[PDB]
Amino acid sequence: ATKAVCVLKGDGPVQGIINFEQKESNGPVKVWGSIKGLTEGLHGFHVHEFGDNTAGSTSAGPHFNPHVGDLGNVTADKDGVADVSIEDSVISLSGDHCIIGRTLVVHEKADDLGKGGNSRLACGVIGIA
Amino acid sequence: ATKAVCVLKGDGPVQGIINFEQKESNGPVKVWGSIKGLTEGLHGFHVHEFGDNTAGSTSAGPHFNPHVGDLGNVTADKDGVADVSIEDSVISLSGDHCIIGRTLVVHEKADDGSRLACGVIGIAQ
Repeated sequence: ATKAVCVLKGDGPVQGIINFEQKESNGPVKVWGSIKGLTEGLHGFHVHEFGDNTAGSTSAGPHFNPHVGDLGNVTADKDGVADVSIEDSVISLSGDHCIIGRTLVVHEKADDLGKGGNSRLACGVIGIA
Repeated sequence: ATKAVCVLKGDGPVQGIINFEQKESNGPVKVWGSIKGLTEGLHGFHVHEFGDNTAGSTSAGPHFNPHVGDLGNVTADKDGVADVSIEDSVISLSGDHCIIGRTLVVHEKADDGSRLACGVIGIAQ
């Protein structure tokens, strides 16, 4: 049973802790936790290719994609709090789609997931728990 | 798989960026960079087991050791800056001794105490 964690931090007040759990390699990964500092509403949620935070989230590179790193959206409540509880079957804590050592980021805007009719607030490197 | 980077940050003034490169699987890992904010002298330099920074360096766990994570000491000069240039053949960016996703920490006292700064080691390439 592999487990991962990510502390999200930015220049603003955005911050959170995200947990990852995968009990079977090639099984689904459960991701859960909370993020604070958000404007209420839908915020894009992505794993980026590089665990490079030398320039904050700016150095994280592209959406991870061996998108595979597309985890959808999170939703902030009126205290700007977002409870995250996701189960993703595309990402992984091992092998080919492993996300350990990569960057997690919550985006300013919602991710319309390509179905829209046509700044990165915080980030952290995904580490072993 | 072949390069890693780690931003070291703590509560105090210690901060740095550290690089890792391994172009051959299971080959020696080259580690280099600088750290500033240190008292002049010898400071312990280790990889700790968890990439868990939920409590700063406090949640980082024990020295990584399935020590494998011991990288020796860095040495701060009179301006409190330590230039690092190390070659370690025990750590790796893959396999059993993979340090990617784990925590790098520089310690208060020398390694013949309090963790001054830490960071999660991430993929740079």
